[PDB]
Amino acid sequence: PFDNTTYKNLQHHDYSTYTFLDLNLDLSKFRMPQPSSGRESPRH
Amino acid sequence: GWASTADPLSNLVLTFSTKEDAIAFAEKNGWSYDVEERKVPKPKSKSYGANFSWNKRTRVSTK
Repeated sequence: PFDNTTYKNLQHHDYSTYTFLDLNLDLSKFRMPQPSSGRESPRH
Repeated sequence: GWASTADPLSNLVLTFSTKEDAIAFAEKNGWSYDVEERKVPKPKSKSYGANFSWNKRTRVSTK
């Protein structure tokens, strides 16, 4: 069918304090290896 | 308690445009003289981008 009288963004009421951080923690396993500058800091 | 002096030439500073003219004026009045060379500042190399280098040590820690 087609629905046009309901708001579908009802999940955002159920977000806790650490949802962004734990989402990043779960998503970190799918990322490419980061490039290297040759030194661990510019102050080195 | 003032600064009492006995040297008449303590407030005698002369201005010359070039070095050789001052040398001629020094030899003309019979004064034993010494010359210090003109310390020109060396031409530095400045770059605004080097503060945000990708790997160099010249990054700015804060701005």
